Amino acid sequence: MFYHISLEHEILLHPRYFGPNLLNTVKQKLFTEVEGTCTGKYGFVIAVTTIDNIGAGVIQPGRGFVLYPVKYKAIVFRPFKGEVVDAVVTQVNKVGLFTEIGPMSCFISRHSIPSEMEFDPNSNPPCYKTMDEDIVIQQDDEIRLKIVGTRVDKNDIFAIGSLMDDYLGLV
Amino acid sequence: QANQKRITTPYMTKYERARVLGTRALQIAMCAPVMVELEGETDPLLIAMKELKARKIPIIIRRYLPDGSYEDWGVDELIISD
Amino acid sequence: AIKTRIISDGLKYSLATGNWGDQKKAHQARAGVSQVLNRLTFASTLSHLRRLNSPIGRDGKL
Amino acid sequence: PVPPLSVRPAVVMQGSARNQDDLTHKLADIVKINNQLRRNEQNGAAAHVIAEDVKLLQFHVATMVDNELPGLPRAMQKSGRPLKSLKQRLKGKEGRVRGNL
Amino acid sequence: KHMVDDKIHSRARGPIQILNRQPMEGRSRDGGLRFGEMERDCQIAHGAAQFLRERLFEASDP
Amino acid sequence: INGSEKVLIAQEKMATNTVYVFAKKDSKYAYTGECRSCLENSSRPTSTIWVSMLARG
DNA sequence: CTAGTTGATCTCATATCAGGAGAAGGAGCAGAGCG
DNA sequence: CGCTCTGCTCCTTCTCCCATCCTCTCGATGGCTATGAGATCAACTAG
RNA sequence: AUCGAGAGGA
Repeated sequence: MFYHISLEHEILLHPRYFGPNLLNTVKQKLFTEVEGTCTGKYGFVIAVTTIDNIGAGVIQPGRGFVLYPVKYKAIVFRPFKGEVVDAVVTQVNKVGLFTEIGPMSCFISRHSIPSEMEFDPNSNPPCYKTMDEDIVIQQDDEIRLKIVGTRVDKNDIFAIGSLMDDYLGLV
Repeated sequence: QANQKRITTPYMTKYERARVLGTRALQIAMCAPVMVELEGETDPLLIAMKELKARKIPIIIRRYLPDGSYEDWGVDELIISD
Repeated sequence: AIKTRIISDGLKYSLATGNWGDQKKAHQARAGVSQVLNRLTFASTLSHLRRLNSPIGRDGKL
Repeated sequence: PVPPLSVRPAVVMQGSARNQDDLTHKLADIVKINNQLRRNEQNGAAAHVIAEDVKLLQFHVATMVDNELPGLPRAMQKSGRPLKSLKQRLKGKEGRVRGNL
Repeated sequence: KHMVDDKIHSRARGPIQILNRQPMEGRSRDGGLRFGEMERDCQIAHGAAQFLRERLFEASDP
Repeated sequence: INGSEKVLIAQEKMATNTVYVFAKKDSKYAYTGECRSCLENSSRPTSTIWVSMLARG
C-alpha cells in the first residue's frame, strides 16, 4: 500500500565533509542510504519525499565523526493479509504462477488457485485455461489477487497471493 | 530555555578550552577544512589553537544545567582567557 | 607398614616452602619460617643466618 | 546460573594438562551432588539421606557464591587451599571493582 | 643490587591477561603499569575525563 | 632442600611455665595471670591456664 | 540399482597473645496504663 | 490486679575494613574419571 | 602458565 510517513534516522559524518556545504552532504548521504532500501517493519521504501528537520550535529568524543539525526518524509509500500491488489502476470509454470506487484514478485501455487484453471504447457504461451477456455491467464496479463502471506528475506519482502476468493480474476 | 537569556558564564572554562582544542585538532587531523590561514603549521594542535585565537572554530558548546535544560554557546561567543 | 615418605616428605616440604606445619593444614600453618638463604653478599648471608622473627603479624599496628 | 567459559577460563599449563578454574571445580561438585540428589529422590533413599544430600548441595552453592561463611568449613581443593568464590572475586582490593575497574 | 637496567620497562600493546583482557603484571611478563584508584582520583581532580577514559577504558581493555 | 639453600629463622614466643600477670584495659577482668604450661619433653601444645579477677562492677 | 565394508555417533550395561568499630537481635526489666 | 506494651540498657553476635605502586625468587599445581557390543546411518568401494 | 608464599624497592 502506497503511504506517506515521517521517519527518523541518525547518520555519522566524517570531518572531511564539513566544508562550505554541509547540509547538502548530509541530505545526499541520507538519500544514497535509504533510497531503494527495505525494512520488514515499515515495508519497502519506494522513495524519500522531503527532508523535514536536521537536528543538531553532536560531535562524538574520541571520534571525529558527527551524528546528525534526520527526520524525513518518505513513501513506503507494505503488503497486508486480506488486502486485494491488482497485479501483472510475469511467468506461468507447472509449479505455480508468478505475478509482479510493483517491486515484489509473488507466486501462487495451483493448490490455492481454483481447480477450474488447468495447466496448459502444450499451448505456445504457457497459460491457465478453464474447461470452457473463456478466461485466459497468461504472461503479461492483469489479474486481481488477495495477499495472504508476507515473508522478509535479507530485509527484502516477498508476498504470496490467492485467487480463490470470489470476484478475483482477470481484469 | 530562552537563548535571549543564557545564565552561564560568558567565559570559556579551562575544560571547554581543552576539549574544544582537542576535538578541533582531531577534526583537522581527519582532513577537515581549516578556518584560518596557515604559514607552515602541520600539527593539528597548533592549527586548532590558531583557530581558537582567531575565534574561528566551528563548534558549539552545549552546557547542561542541573535542572536538565541546556545553553548553546558558539566558541566565538565565549571569552577566551588562556 | 613403615611408609617412610611421611617423615621425609614432611620435613622436606616444610623446609622447602616455609609453611611450618602439616602439608594438609596449609592455611593453619605459619609461613616465613625456613626462608631462602640470601646469597647476595657475605653480610646478607651472615645476617640472614642470625635473623630473629617476632610473629606478631605485620598487619598489627600496635 | 552456571557462568560461561570466559568467567572461568581453563588455562593450559606448560604441557597439555588443562587446569580448570575454582568456579569450574565448584560447579563440578554442585552438579555431582545435584545428580546424586536427583537419583536419590527418584530411586530408593531414606529421608535422612536426602536431607544430608540437600544440606551438602546447600553448602556447595553457598560456598560457590560466598566461601567465608562463619562457622562452616571452607570449600577445599587440592593442595589444601580454599576455593575463590564469586564473592572473593570482587570483594575488595584486587577484586573486579577496585582491582580491574 | 638495584641497577637501572633491571628496572627500566616500557609497554605499547603487549600481552594481556586471560581472565580480564588487561595488560599483564611485571617487567618479566611484558606487563603494563597499574593506573590505580589514586591515579583515577588525581585525574578526576584534574578534570581530564578523556584521558581518564583512555587510561581506564581504551588503553586497558576495550 | 632440592638444591635450594634454606635458612630457619628463629621464632619468638612467650616463655612457658612462667606466671605472667597482665591487665587488659578493655575486658571483663581487671587482672589476668596466665601461664603457658608445657611439660619438659614436649608432647602436646602449650596448655595456657588463666587465673583472672573480675572487674569491679 | 545392490551389497558390503568402514567409520562416526549414540544407547546401554556391566560393580562396590598486641583488632576495632558500628549495627542488629535478644533478653532482662522497670514501669505505665488499664482492662 | 494481672496482663500488655512498650522502651531502655547490657550483652552478644556478626560483619566490614585495614596506603600506593614496583622488583625478584621459590614451591605446588599433577588430576586423572574406561570399554565394548549393538544399532543406525551415511558414504564410498566394489558389484 | 596459574596460584600462593617469602624477600625486597620508593
